[PDB]
Amino acid sequence: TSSVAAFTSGTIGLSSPTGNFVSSSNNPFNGSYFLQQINTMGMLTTSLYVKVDTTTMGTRPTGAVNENARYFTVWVSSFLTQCNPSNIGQGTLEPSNISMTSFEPARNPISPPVFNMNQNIPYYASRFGVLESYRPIFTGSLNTGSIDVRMQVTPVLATNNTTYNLIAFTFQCASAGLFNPTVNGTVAIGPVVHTCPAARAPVTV
Amino acid sequence: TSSVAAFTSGTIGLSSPTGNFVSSSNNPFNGSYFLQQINTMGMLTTSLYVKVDTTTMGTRPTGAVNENARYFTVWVSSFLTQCNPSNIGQGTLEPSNISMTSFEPARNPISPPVFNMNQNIPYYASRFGVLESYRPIFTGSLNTGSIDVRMQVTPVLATNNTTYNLIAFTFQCASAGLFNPTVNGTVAIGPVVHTCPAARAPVTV
Amino acid sequence: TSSVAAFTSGTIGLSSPTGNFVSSSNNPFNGSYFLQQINTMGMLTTSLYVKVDTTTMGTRPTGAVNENARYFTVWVSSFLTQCNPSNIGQGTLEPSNISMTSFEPARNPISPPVFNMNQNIPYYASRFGVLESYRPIFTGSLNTGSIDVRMQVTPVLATNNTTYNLIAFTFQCASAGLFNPTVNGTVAIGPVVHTCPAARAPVTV
Repeated sequence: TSSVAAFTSGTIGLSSPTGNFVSSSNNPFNGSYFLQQINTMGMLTTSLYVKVDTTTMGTRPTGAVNENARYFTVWVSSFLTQCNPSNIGQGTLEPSNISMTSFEPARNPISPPVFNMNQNIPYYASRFGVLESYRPIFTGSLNTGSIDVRMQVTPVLATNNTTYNLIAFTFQCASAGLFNPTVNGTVAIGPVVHTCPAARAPVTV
Repeated sequence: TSSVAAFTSGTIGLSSPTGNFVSSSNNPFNGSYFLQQINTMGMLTTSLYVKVDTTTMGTRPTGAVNENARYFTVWVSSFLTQCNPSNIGQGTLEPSNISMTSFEPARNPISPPVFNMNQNIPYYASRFGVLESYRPIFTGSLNTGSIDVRMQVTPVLATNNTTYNLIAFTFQCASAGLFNPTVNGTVAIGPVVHTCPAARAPVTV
Repeated sequence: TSSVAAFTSGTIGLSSPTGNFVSSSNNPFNGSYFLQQINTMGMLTTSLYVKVDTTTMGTRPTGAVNENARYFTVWVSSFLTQCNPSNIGQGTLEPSNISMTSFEPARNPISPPVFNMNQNIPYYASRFGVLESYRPIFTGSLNTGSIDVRMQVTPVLATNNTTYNLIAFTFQCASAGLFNPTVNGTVAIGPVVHTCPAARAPVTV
């Protein structure tokens, strides 16, 4: 068995808004993504692109509190059926017989707050970990400014009363606009690269 | 065959100014570098050191526009003959029969503006991607302050009119001086480390 | 022999305060750490967690001259018996016959100031290289605010008069409190990830 493994999911051209992301005001929406991870001997490197198109993201409730939200969270999961809040799709594994457990991040020993999926507050704010600064690309009148991303391996309490370790990425826009229904266009960000310890070196199924 | 490969170019001495770098005022200059790259199963990691010695970098013209310039760009290329704006030198491949195409970055899906080499405008500002913060080391009276580095995989229209994907690094100084002919010394920065998706896993020639 | 190798030291529990760290007021103290490193074909990646508990860190002398320190340094070393200022413990190598010399960082060609362990000032400030921003987790009255980490490969003159290359991590707290003996609690930070070139590709003993 290889001491190196890769997982890829999403659309190479950020074309299919199958991701379920949530704004800091608890409004879900849809975005495209491209996720490319490698496990090198127990260290997980995750490369993530995200794109949100106002014409394919869904309904933006009016109201100051809803339109003025600047943050949104994307969950990267290796438990694509048991615990997958953002709906990361099945992808491509290399070697093809490698277990998805090869992309589970190690338990985070700083012990951040649990994301409790049983209380149906769908927004979790990633807060404890590295903050990286990005400038995204726009089209239309949408202008988020620069976006910092907080990255935090987090225990997620599923409805089955068990905790699973996922990576929360919270995108922190400098300016309001993505969630204001009068503002239109697209914002695309990445590659957002995160490194953390994996639960294990790569294992075959 | 190997799922991991390495490319090394430049000199550890940082005293061979063969790099063709360009200030935001469109003034070319000579600088030293040391580039060490690894491809791990389709993920490209780049370590770059840059060093500029005012006595070897070439004539610095006077005038506010030239002397007050704080930004400069270095292009990292895997197409050393066909599209190599900053003159990355032939280097060492491990294993020795691995193809340079193993160090090609994957097309950036956020689609940033193309660098058109045919326009005879040598400076391109890296804008879209991660910004990392460095403190460099100086000698002499030269003092750039801290330097942030923006890192962007970019399509480049080469002089043969094929489009190639390269990595733009724009170094953003806090203080002017590097391009002031009355300010002398050296500045050395690094290791500046970038991760992005490669176009492929490693392949032999 | 593998072109990939791993080293792990410390405890995931972050409750064994055997690390010897030093504040900016030259006061030593004890902390817990969990260090996981990988060498991929000559590229060294370091994941580091640090935790400090006021009940186990040791005596914090009184007086603003001591209590107002916001910075501390942690030395990551591969020379565990000859040059190991923070007392990184023997750990676990994968594969088990791989040399510790596989985790030695390459000499830093920007040539930052040497740390001479034979003289009597224990605090060394990491200055030259990347600065990364983290938010840590607290318990108790302790609040350091956010913490930036400066990461610098550094020549260290050991007490045997040989110079070794090590990695200096200086943790820069936004607020004082950690070294004020009337403030109690814990602070845990990470994963702090650093990449730099290794002195060599992995080699077996």
